[PDB]
Amino acid sequence: NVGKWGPMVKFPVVPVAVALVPETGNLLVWSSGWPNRWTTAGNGKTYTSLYNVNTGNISDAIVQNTQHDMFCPGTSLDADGRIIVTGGSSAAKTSVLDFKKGESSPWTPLSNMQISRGYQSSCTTSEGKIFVIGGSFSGAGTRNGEVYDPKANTWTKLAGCPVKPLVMQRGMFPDSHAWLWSWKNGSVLQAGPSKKMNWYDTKGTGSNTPAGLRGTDEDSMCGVSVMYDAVAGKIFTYGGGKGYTGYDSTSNAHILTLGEPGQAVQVQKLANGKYNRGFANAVVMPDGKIWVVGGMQKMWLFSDTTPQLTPELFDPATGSFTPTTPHTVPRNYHSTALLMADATIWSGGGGLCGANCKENHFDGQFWSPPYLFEADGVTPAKRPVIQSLSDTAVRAGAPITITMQDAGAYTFSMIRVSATTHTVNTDQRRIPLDGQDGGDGKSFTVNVPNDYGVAIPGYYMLFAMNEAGVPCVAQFFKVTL
Ligand SMILES: *[C@@H]1O[C@H](CO)[C@@H](O)[C@H](O)[C@H]1NC(C)=O
Ligand SMILES: *[C@@H]1O[C@H](CO)[C@@H](O)[C@H](O)[C@H]1NC(C)=O
Ligand SMILES: [Cu+]
Repeated sequence: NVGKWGPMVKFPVVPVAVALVPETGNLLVWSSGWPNRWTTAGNGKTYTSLYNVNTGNISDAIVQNTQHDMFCPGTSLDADGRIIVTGGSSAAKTSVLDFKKGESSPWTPLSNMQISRGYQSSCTTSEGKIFVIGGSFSGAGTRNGEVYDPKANTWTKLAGCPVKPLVMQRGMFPDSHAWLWSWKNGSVLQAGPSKKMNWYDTKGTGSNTPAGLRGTDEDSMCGVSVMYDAVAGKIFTYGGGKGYTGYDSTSNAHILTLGEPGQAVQVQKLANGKYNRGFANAVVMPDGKIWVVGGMQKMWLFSDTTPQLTPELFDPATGSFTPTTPHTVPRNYHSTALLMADATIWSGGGGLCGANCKENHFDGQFWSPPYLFEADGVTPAKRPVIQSLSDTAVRAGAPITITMQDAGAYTFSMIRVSATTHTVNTDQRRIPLDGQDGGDGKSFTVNVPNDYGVAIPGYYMLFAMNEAGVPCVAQFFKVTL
């Protein structure tokens, strides 16, 4: 039992960026101002397409954003499940999609950023603000840190949050794709890709302080990281290279353990993965395993060379990797992967290099992990069902009563609804939840962690896993301020 690939789909745009839409769980994908190519200046618009998980069908490409070419942006989901995309080819702009108004309805404008930028990272802070830093694909000026207040609809520079301490030594865009992880009291850990990690404080006029080196790791551009147990403060990191392009990626794997902001982050070095990867994606699953898919060995853009076609499942409880079933198409630069509400995992994309470019990959597939199958690894297991939640918009600390269709012993986790492009996914985090049996083996009460630095505001998927480890299809709910 190594899981199983689902059937292949082929979008009418190259799915370079993708987002899970709250409530439905549909998968929204976008490229740029063209379906199949990009430019630095962009086309003043974006093509998007949407996979519907209720029907299994894909809709044809539309120009859904008519003011902003959202190639190479920052992405974050805010406290209400709005997808906020910054910069990129239209390097000054902020756009927003509110799913409630229609998954295919026009993206609408928000305030321009103070500093124009592209290939920055964006994250939603414990206050529900949006912090960006870096990003020199486009724009101008030192790409210092700024913060978006979505109540005020303003962007403010944070003099105390310079980019300098995160910049790597070599290669293109050394200030870009920071591994940003929101934490307690408005803090953000930049965990990489520079071997030097740094705390940022997004309150006030800003502050920053070293968080320590990432053990013995080297600079790791377009390595991956994921916060697989926010309650324990754990982040898994893998791979990357000394520069954006030009060098061999690594199979280095670490676990970071966060304590208090401004303190030193603990780093443990694991056994290496079997495959070295740059431009991979990492996805945390409801059981706390991490799936690492794609990437290449010697890093170049728009290239299918030295592809790693065999993904790996990492289990933090064993500190070990296991290979899963190979795919046939490379998933290198501009590839994406994302957890779906049915606990399968999207993988696809790659390329975006013009008409008749053989490195364009419009396609992808959904990977069903081992937990969806019986011990023979081929028969689909029966799945539990959440009938209801007591509440769907709860505060930090607040209880939620979860009513299962069938009586039994269940475990729970909530995974933050997320989006990804260019290896960057700041939105994804897992919180394991202790469930209190309510008497009947059917109603269970959990509490949201009491800290908004752990339970970052916004939408989550609540999964219940039965005694076999088989997860249900998630319910959505939000954590409010
Ligand atoms: C897609 O749409 C068709 C009708 O065009 C519908 O019959 C079908 O059930 C939907 N899903 C799949 C997976 O074909
Ligand atoms: C939050 O951070 C600020 C620094 O901006 C600090 O003044 C305060 O001590 C922190 N609050 C808590 C509850 O730790
Ligand atoms: Cu790119």
